[PDB]
Amino acid sequence: LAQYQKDAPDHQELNLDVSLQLPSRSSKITHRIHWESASLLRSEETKE
Amino acid sequence: SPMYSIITPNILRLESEETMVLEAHDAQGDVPVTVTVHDFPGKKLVLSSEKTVLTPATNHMGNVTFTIPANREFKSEKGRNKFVTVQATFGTQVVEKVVLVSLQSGYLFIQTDKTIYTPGSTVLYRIFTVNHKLLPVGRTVMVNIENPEGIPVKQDSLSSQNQLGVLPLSWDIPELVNMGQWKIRAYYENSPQQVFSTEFEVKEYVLPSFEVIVEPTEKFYYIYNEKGLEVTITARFLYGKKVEGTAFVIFGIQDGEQRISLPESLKRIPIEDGSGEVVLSRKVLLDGVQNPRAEDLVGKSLYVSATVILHSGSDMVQAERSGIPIVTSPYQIHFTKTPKYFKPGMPFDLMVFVTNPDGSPAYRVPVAVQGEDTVQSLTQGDGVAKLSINTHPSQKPLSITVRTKKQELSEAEQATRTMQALPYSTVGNSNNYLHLSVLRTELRPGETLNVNFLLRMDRAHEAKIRYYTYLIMNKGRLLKAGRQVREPGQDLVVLPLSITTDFIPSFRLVAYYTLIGASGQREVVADSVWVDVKDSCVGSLVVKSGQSEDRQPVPGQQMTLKIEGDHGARVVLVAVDKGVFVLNKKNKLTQSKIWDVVEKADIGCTPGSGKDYAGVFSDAGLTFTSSSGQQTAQRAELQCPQPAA
Amino acid sequence: IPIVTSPYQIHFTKTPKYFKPGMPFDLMVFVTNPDGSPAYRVPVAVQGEDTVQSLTQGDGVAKLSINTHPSQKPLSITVRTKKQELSEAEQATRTMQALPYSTVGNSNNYLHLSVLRTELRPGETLNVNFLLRMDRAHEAKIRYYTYLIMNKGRLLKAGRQVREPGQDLVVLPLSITTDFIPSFRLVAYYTLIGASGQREVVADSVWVDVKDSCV
Amino acid sequence: SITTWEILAVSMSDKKGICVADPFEVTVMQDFFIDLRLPYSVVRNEQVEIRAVLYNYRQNQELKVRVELLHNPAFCSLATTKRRHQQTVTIPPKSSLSVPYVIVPLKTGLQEVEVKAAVYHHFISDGVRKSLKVVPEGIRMNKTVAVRTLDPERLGREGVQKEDIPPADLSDQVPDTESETRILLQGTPVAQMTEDAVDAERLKHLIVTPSGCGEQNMIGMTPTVIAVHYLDETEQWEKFGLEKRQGALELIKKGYTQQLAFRQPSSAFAAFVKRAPSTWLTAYVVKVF
Ligand SMILES: *[C@@H]1O[C@H](CO)[C@@H](O[C@@H]2O[C@H](CO)[C@@H](O)[C@H](O)[C@H]2NC(C)=O)[C@H](O)[C@H]1NC(C)=O
Ligand SMILES: *[C@@H]1O[C@H](CO)[C@@H](O[C@@H]2O[C@H](CO)[C@@H](O)[C@H](O)[C@H]2NC(C)=O)[C@H](O)[C@H]1NC(C)=O
Ligand SMILES: *[C@@H]1O[C@H](CO)[C@@H](O[C@@H]2O[C@H](CO)[C@@H](O)[C@H](O)[C@H]2NC(C)=O)[C@H](O)[C@H]1NC(C)=O
Repeated sequence: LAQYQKDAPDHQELNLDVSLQLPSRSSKITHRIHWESASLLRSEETKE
Repeated sequence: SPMYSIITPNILRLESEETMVLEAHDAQGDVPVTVTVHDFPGKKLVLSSEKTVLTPATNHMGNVTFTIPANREFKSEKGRNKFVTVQATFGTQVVEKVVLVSLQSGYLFIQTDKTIYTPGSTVLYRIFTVNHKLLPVGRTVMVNIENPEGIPVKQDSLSSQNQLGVLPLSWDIPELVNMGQWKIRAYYENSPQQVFSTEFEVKEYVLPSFEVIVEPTEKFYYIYNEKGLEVTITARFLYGKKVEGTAFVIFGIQDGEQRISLPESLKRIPIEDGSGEVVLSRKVLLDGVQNPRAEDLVGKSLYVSATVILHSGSDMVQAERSGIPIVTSPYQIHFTKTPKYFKPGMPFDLMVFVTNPDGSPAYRVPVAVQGEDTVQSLTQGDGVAKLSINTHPSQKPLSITVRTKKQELSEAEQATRTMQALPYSTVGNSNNYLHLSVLRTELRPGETLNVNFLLRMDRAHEAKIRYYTYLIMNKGRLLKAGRQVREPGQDLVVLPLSITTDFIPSFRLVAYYTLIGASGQREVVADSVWVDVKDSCVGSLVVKSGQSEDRQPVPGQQMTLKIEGDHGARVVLVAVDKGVFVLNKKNKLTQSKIWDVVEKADIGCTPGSGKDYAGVFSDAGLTFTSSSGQQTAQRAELQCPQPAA
Repeated sequence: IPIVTSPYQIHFTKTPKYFKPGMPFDLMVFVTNPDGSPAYRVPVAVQGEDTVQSLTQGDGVAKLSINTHPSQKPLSITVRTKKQELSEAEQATRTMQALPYSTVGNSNNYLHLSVLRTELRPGETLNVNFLLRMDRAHEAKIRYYTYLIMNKGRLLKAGRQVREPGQDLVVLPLSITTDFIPSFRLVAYYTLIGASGQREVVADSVWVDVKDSCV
Repeated sequence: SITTWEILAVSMSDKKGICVADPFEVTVMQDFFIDLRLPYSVVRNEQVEIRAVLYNYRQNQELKVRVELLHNPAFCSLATTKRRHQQTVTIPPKSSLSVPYVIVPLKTGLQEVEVKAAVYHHFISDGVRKSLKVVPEGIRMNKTVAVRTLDPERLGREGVQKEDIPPADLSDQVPDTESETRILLQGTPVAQMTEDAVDAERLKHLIVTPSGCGEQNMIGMTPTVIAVHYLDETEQWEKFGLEKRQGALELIKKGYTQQLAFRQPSSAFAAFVKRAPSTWLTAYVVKVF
């Protein structure tokens, strides 16, 4: 029961690497999603 | 043998100084003390510094300090409780205790140049970064700006090191924006779970040229008033001249969070000499509600909405007064500053907190105990009245009921409150107590306060009491501690305490004695009391006019701003039109709200006393542990226990 | 305009000259400017021990206290100001000698009064504290106190305050009205037949200043 | 600007801390002035009324005022370069008078409007120049382009996913206006897969003092050692008692001190040192230690 906890199983396995290809395309916006940013919002704005 | 003792607060904080007070009782000769802080659970060793020697020349006292670092290993767990272990080795005998830890590291205050902005305008904002002592600290801050439905649109990360705790920053509002309430949220890098916030509004406006004040005669309504609620209107231009116009005013009822409007309460009054007056009668209010009972109206609240237009017809201001209670009682009595624990057979002091129905403190209202009409007293400036009883040695709880005696008001209008106090439990029912008594005044820095220590015990053991041990808790840390010696026959001793600026806004004094009594058993008896201090600045910044004449200067004129303040201080400025504040005066920062935030961060939960010596320290916010075995109750919750209410 | 070495004048004019042996004693120190006007917020201290310091209130009165030993010898009391920047030649001082209370037959049974020191306005309450000191064989015989108020050369109010055994301290609130202006004296005493069957009276008194205003 | 200003001052001292000062009020005023009260925004090419209010705060003097709306290339009115739009009014003392004018916006943007006034028989005058936004007709729309799920294991096959977003067709768009595209990403918070641990109510008995022979010292030390490790990882010391881990630490340290007393000189264990060494007990202590 201690080893059942300690390193307890959990449903999270987030390891997402998401990148965007811009219309201006001077650089590629790239972020990462893990457990500490599971409920974190990531937003970007354009003017066109 | 002598008994070794360690006193510390209940809760320790990251990134701040923590006071550690070491004492030995009944000790002979010098005893070296080494100090160590470990982690909990397990052993990784987080702090191994500091040592001292308890000396009989110093009455075996020794205060040493330390600081808790935080790293990636400490900041790991963010959601659930974690603890550390304090180790102090007195000669060859070690005393240790597990302590609860808070992850908070200081305070963040955010000032904005306006409380409400237009699309396409600039927001100027300064973030003041202070520690728990309200002194400027240099740390990295994470700030975020969120939308009305909670979407972060702009975020920053910057350290205030070598900038004297000030982060001046800027951001431009786009014209493509959703109007409504916008929120700025901020937190330190090393404390991500402690989130600070302040709000502002985005709207499409132009500033008005005048302000409208809606003034109820009394800030409540008494249901059986045949005349009804009178609300005076005051309207004047922003530069201070009287407004001539016509006001349209309508009343309404607020029940919980939902507002109900009374349509036929509408009146139309001209505003003459900068003023008007409107009355909502008792018949119209009862005609508005469909419930003909006056008893069900109690507990709800009223609101007023006014719309005033000048007689030129070129400008318009809408004002609102809200939260006006419908009550049977023009006062609210609370035992919030009264301890719930009495000393049996020793007189007990009552501090009665009386407020107006909105929550503002009541001034010079006479209250009395329900038992015996002879004991009466009037409230002071802060709404506190002083009453006292002469307690019998009842081991049964003592019910205390206080009722006001203000003249002309009927008995249905006299407020009352009923509580039940609890008896102090001595060790082994030895009936040996400690009683504290003190003056009750508004305390300013620079005054002295006489602390009175009364001993109660049999005279066979009074010669064994040679000292008292006192400590001062202020803002969640130990500020001062020491010994007060006592010669035999001196059951009462007096200690003058000088008030400095460090004691603001409130502090608790604890005191105890110890001996081996009864059948050869170690006994600890303690007492505590909570004292309020007048809310003021630690420093003294004043802004005034340099010129003494040319009242109302011309637009664009040069004038001299005179600034008197503490030497070495950095001051920030902003000058705002008051018409912004007539539109939206919410979320304005002030010094009184700063001390209110500090008081909400206090770890003490009771105005003094306790069920025993352990309950005295635990309710004050202190931990004690002795080498003989007597120690405080375990506490694993940061917040205070909630009253039954 | 006085030519002086001292910018202040220290007086024991409001301090009683008689102490209670073995029971702590209160000092009311009246400090004035050289013309005679009261000095505001000047710190004075006892000459013995630098730790006991206090600042004057609005009426020029500072509160100091000692923890007295049972010396039947008179006790010399010297008070010296501690105001910063000013040199020791500029620090005022005053020296007096207080006298011991004599109990009936040297029975060492005393009465001690203590009270708050504030500017008193009409409508405020004032807590009067009565401390009994005697051996416990005669503490059950003291069942009451007798108090009287002297104001403007006539007795204004008087009564009894009862006491139960084991309650050596009792508290009596006193509401201040306009009759107490400008100053009044409170006296209090108890009585019993103690020692070898002898009638004993022990009393104590204090003078209180009231804020000068219209009735 | 003619108003009373409220100045907020906050100081920061390295020894006296933060101090928010009391606000200082400065009333700036002129005896005669104009206040032109524009709306925040106006519809382009629709005639609108502006309200210029003129104030007289003499206590016993009414004033003859010539007030004039100036010519504007961005706003059509009666004011041209040849012919000016001026009026002659009279303001009673301790009173205000409003002079309406009518104008038409001609071009979009934050454009300039200027008015002036001057009094006869005194040389006191005022002028007000403000700018207000000329907005083309139309309204804000915040429509949604797409809302879809991202899962590279599920979509696109074998951990790689590609997905496009077309721009909005927006045929109702006002010509030559800004149009933001707000992109948002939020992960999926997944939790549970944890069963309940033992509530540590009846686990308070396993604290046993080690005593006796070497095997018997291992029997008494057995439930004390494992219970601390279980309560560490289940973090149930809140219900159990934080003081009892330090008390159990003394019993675990007392067990290890008593366990080393039955050690054979060849690093082996038995009930006594006289007894032949036990292979199973030697393996069990290694499991415990
Ligand atoms: C368009 O923008 C509006 C804001 O201008 C948003 O709708 C608002 O949603 C909040 C609740 O979070 C309501 O309190 C407001 O009343 C809504 N505004 C309205 C209805 O104008 C949302 O982003 C978009 N809403 C619509 C209907 O398109
Ligand atoms: C704990 O010890 C420190 C020693 O650093 C004390 O600080 C000194 O206190 C004395 C007397 O109050 C002052 O005269 C010194 O100026 C202080 N030191 C410095 C560097 O300023 C501190 O007061 C002690 N506190 C307690 C509660 O015992
Ligand atoms: C002495 O006796 C007189 C009786 O004339 C007392 O006067 C009355 O006191 C009571 C209680 O204080 C009041 O309720 C009455 O209103 C008083 N009488 C009148 C006519 O006003 C007086 O208080 C007594 N004084 C003392 C010191 O005992």
